[PDB]
Amino acid sequence: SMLERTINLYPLTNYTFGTKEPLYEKDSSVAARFQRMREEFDKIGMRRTVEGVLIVHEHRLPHVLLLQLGTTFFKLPGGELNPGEDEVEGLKRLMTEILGRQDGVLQDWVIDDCIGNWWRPNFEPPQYPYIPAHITKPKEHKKLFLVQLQEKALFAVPKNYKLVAAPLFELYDNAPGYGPIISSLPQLLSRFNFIYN
Amino acid sequence: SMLERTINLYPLTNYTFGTKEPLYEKDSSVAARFQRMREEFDKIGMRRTVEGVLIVHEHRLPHVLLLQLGTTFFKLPGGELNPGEDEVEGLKRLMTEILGRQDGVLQDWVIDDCIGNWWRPNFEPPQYPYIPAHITKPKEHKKLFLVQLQEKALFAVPKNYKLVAAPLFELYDNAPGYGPIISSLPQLLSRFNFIYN
Ligand SMILES: C[C@@]1(Cc2cc(-c3ccccc3)no2)NC(=O)CC1=O
Ligand SMILES: C[C@@]1(Cc2cc(-c3ccccc3)no2)NC(=O)CC1=O
Ligand SMILES: [Zn+2]
Ligand SMILES: [Zn+2]
Ligand SMILES: [Zn+2]
Ligand SMILES: [Zn+2]
Repeated sequence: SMLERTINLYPLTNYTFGTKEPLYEKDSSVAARFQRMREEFDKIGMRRTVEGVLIVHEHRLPHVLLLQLGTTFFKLPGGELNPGEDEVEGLKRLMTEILGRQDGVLQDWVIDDCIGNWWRPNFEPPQYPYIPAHITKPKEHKKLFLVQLQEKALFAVPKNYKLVAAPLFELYDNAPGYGPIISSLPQLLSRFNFIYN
Repeated sequence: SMLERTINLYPLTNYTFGTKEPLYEKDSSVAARFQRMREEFDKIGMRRTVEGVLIVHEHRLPHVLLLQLGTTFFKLPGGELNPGEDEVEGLKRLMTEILGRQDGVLQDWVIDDCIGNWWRPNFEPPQYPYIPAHITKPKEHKKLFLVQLQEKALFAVPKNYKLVAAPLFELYDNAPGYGPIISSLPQLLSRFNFIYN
């Protein structure tokens, strides 16, 4: 009857958030983003994106680490796989790129849980947790993984981003604030047995 | 990188839906429902409810089996555990009670996946996929399980219910139609690798 995965959470105060050089997006606008998505689809097919969910707590209240581009959109650490790249090795690479330390000490990322899939049917913003009706060639597949943090870690945040610890109640039913993926993280995390260490 | 659970789905046409005597709710109204919930909380503490998600497909389109009380509210097969009752044995008991055959042939329910948790903080309708802030004594804990169906099965539907096969797109973002639990099932099922048999 214990069919739940057990996940160790540690206090937000256990983690050190340093700073490093800005990390710039490949697209300077939504228009460019969808242009490049069109160009790559015609060369190498469906975009494969991976996103990591990193959880901490304070006073046994779970928080998801989000990356805020200045004071704009919130995103999960993650991004685009290269063609032929393993999903898990790819997320470890992208999370090292985004939050990895300047002193070049290896963070040990542990990824043992897929927590969802999202599909983009067109070169447009709408994404669904399923392939919609009549769609044979989705333009993007996004896969979310739960990342088990070590007890303590040093993270280097690119100077152009803020790292925010978002409590679940704030995500819940707040698609306008966070979009349909991050806003459904409370539902997607409810199945886990969190230890508050 | 295959961290997904693999789930066999079969066609809706593989399953036989017979009929049996009505199965009446213990509460004749929302008011009675919350009254009885108050009375039991003071005797035996937090209500423990279990709900099963049974999935089929037609033409590789996944459908969740819902029970419609006449033409009213949609519910998952499930209900209240007795004090000291195992969650999994309890859901098998409740699903036998609701959909079990009249000829008293055993359905073999396979339950290997928790897909979420919901908490009712007050004797009121609101439920959250987490224990809300300042709540030490939640009044109900609801646990959802994915039920792996056999290739073929005979189900006996109580005459006062309809068994509806609901496609995911219809559930998605339709809390008004289905409430916050069923409406978030597409997100909660997205992590599974469905085989369409
Ligand atoms: C190639 C790369 C690498 C990348 C990831 C991030 C990033 C993701 C999440 C939070 C903060 C930063 N910025 O650049 N460039 C892009 O424009 C998308 C992408 O995958
Ligand atoms: C004790 C019991 C048994 C039960 C379950 C169902 C039922 C659930 C889902 C779909 C269709 C029918 N109706 O009665 N009586 C109640 O009033 C709640 C409960 O747990
Ligand atoms: Zn504390
Ligand atoms: Zn795909
Ligand atoms: Zn077919
Ligand atoms: Zn509980």
